[PDB]
Amino acid sequence: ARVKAFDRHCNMVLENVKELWTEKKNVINRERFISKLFLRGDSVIVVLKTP
Amino acid sequence: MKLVNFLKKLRNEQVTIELKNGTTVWGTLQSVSPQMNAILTDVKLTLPQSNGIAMASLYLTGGQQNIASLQYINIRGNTIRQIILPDSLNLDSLLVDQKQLNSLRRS
Amino acid sequence: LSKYPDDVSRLFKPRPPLSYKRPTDYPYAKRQTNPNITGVANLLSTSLKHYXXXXXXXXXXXXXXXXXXXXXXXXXXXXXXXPNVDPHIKDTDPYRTIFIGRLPYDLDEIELQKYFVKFGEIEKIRIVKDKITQKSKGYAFIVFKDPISSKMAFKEIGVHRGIQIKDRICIVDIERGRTVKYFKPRRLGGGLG
Amino acid sequence: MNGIPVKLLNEAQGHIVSLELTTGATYRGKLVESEDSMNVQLRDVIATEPQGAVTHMDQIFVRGSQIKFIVVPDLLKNAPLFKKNSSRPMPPI
Amino acid sequence: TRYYCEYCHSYLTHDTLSVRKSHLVGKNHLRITADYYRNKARDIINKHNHKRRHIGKRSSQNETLKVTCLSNKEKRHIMHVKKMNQKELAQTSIDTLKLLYDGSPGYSKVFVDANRFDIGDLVKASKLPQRANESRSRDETCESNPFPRLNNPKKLEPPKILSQWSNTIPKTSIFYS
Amino acid sequence: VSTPELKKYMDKKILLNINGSRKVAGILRGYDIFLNVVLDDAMEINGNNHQLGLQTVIRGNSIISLEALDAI
Amino acid sequence: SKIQVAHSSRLANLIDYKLRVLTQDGRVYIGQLMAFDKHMNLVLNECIEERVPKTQLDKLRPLNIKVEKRVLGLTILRGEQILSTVVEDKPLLSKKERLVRDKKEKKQAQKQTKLRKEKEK
RNA sequence: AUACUUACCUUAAGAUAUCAGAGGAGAUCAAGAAGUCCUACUGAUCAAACAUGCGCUUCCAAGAAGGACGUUAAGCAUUUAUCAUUGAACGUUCAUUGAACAUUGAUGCAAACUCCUUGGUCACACACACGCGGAAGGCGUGUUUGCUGACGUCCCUUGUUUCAAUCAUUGGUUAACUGAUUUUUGGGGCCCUUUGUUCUUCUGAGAAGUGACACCAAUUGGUGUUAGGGGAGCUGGGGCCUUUCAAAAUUUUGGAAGGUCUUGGUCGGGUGGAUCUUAUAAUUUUUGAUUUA
Ligand SMILES: [Zn+2]
Repeated sequence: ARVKAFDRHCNMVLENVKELWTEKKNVINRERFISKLFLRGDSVIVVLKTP
Repeated sequence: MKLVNFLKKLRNEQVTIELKNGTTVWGTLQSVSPQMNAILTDVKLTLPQSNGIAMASLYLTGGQQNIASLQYINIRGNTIRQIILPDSLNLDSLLVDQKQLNSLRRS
Repeated sequence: LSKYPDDVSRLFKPRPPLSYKRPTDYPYAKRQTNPNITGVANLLSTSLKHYXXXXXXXXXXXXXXXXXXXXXXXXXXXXXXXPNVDPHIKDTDPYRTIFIGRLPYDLDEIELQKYFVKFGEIEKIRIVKDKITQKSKGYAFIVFKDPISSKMAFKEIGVHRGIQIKDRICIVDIERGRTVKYFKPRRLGGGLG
Repeated sequence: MNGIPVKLLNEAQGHIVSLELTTGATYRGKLVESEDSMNVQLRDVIATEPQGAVTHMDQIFVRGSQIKFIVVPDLLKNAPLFKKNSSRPMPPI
Repeated sequence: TRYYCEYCHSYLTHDTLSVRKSHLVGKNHLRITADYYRNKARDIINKHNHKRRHIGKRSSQNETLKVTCLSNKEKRHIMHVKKMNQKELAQTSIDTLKLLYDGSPGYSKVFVDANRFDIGDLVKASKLPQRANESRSRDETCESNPFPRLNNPKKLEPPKILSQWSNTIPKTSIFYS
Repeated sequence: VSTPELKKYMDKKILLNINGSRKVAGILRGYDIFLNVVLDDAMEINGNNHQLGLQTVIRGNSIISLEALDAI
Repeated sequence: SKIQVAHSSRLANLIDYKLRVLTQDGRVYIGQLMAFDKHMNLVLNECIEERVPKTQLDKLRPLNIKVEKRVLGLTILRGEQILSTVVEDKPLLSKKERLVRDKKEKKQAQKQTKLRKEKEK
């Protein structure tokens, strides 16, 4: 997703969120579109940025 | 610069909240605390497909009879993982931050 | 038992020891969050499958204020580059000028003379006015004939700096428009006190 | 400073408390001294392991941030800490 | 900063650990403390319930019984007697097995209250600071008291009896002492 | 802010339960305001024994509790 | 539970209500909150703590649920290991009764200060 | 209570609505800063308290809700009641040595009885459709303040309710009648768990009072109680009606006054407390090691 704001805590507003994960039991990869999100920086492990 | 003030502009707004547990919560914000203890009236809350601790934490909150419909839930800040705002709301209005503006004029 | 006997025995008389059985949580060996963490480099494909970017427009709203502040400061500096050529300032000695400010509006120039003739003979006097209102602005420029009574008029014990000219305390300086090296007025970021 | 609950824990000194720990262990015994940081020191401690056993420590000192809760005795239900309106007798000068 | 002591209604000008410990061990604090806790309990026991008692709405009420009131002096007297008697029944314990096992080989390790090892180190540590001016322990063996009925012990104490029914006992015991 | 009250345990053999099953027995050489603990002669007890060198210091996050094995 | 909790109340307004606070373990504490703090350390009067067992958890899956209650009475729970709190029963005495009670408490407090001023004389 | 001695300790910071102008701080340089700050200034939004409404909405009597940390109950079904080394017999059994809760349990399924606490067991009425005062929340209007409060009225009654008689006063109609209120007497109902037979004390309903009383420790210290109902005066709010004035095109709006009804009451501070910022996203609660991989 694209980032709207920053925090000291890396609380991040995100706009037009794609999110995607992996159900491993076999595997179904599930995706969800969430347009306006406010994400706490505690869960945030690694922010990678594409050019 | 903290963003809780952003949420403080959101009284009487209808969000969902996904928790660090995996609990999903639907219902309006009445307020929010300094360290993001968000109090929420008119909740119904759901647990997607499972986590046994989350199963207990869901059922035991009363009115389960797996959507649990509850009048009023305070939620602690370090439990709130992510919070989904309504898409009707304009982010260009809210992030302006009159405190940050005044601090720019304070400089 | 603890220090006093009575209520430690009778009143407090605490809880039964409490019934224990098997927990639900995990007994420390497996408190884990998620050691099977993602391997991000696959997702560098899916962003191509994600494929515009929305306008931010709030940092623009703050950036307008920041750019306006820098533009007003630059217009100031343009007024800073743009006082020997000035016709209001008389080409006398700068060391024999005394500046007065914080002046009451209705103060007549003959009274300004009367408060100022005590130290030296005054050569000339310009009280500063608005050019569009013609209200007296509140500051004036005096040149005496010598430097030493301008200095004695600068030395202020029992006299000028603190004198009550028309029921108000005034302020009394040497002229620094000509004299000191870096002087800018109030309009140009400077000014004193 | 403190706030009401850790003031209560400062109040219930020398009386039979019961602590769960985050491990599931519920120590029980007399409360020697609590600190403001909720590190609590206990005496004649009878312990319940997570496995279901019971043992007897003499002298334990459990750290605050692994306390799950603490149970004080019942009477502190009626405590002057809880009085909402007790007025202050002219603070010192 | 300031530590208000709600019992003493005094302040501590700057909180630190040592003035807290020294105050909470202080005898003035313990006295006002004990007064307060006793006081809350005697208030809650004194305080009448006074429920709403929602009276329902109702032939066979033919029998009528006489109530029994008392005088205000008689009320106050019998209430005072009941107060004293509650205070007795709460406080009193039963001695017996202390007085029963008086001569015993290990009485002086087990019932002498801090030689027991389990509660034992308490009563040494729970001893108050003895700053103002002014035990039968493990050393005791069998051969200390060889023959208990040589040096006369007092008899077993005669059992206690309600004075309310003290008039209805067997008059004239068999077998005078 | 307050330094802990381990002053009674200052030289007495204590037994940390560390983390949930680690159990370490030593002598309390030191403590700071975080309950970081310097032990001497640490001897980790598994329910087999394992000695842990001359001095050791143990994180006051990892420490759950500690018992005085020595009498006081 | 049809209790209809106050739509504009937070913790300090929730005082003396009967709560059902829920923790990280999934244990539930039920009782009258009598105090909180900044860190959300609660006291909980007459508290009962309920778990579900691991075995009854199977029945809880997608009904009658043998919750296991121990009785913790006056407990004082911590803000670290909780999740969220809700409200289960309204308090005993109503808003008029609480209001008149607070009036009486304040009058008695002012009177005790008058007695302090008298003993100070 | 006073004196003396000892021990310990002496200050985290800031803000209290927010935004835009009026004016000030009348800005120390030749007409001007920009900004920022304050305010019994005004305007807008927000928050809190109070009052009033909402022909608001929901809940209020053998049973209903909740609980049993009770039993029937060893009810029925299932499972489990250490390891290591050595010897012997045909993996098992026995013996020796060393080390470290509970089977009448535990778990699942119920079912029944008994018991407990709460509630308008209201007022009205007991009938053939398609009421006031309670308790909890939501919305609206109005006032007040921008945090809060601390520090520097009178009378009657308290078992209640109803009915009849007597007497007093007041109003109306033509000494008579009717209505209202008060006092007394008597009867009926309900209730006295008012359990100490009743706001406190005393006496066996009456009397007194509004610092006193009650009580625990050793005159001192501590806690609680000082009430409830009704009426009047006065005051606040709402609704209706009448009059007057203004504005707009007989009507609408606003203000004032009177009457009636209903509800409620009877300036400072190195002070503390509450809320929010900042230290404070590093081991102790809020910037993650509780989806068990
Ligand atoms: Zn004290």
